[PDB]
Amino acid sequence: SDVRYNKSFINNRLLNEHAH
Repeated sequence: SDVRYNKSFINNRLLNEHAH
């Protein structure tokens, strides 16, 4: 059960580096 910890921690940071 590691869906938010790594599988959607790295994918979430691409939108933060681009938007913010």
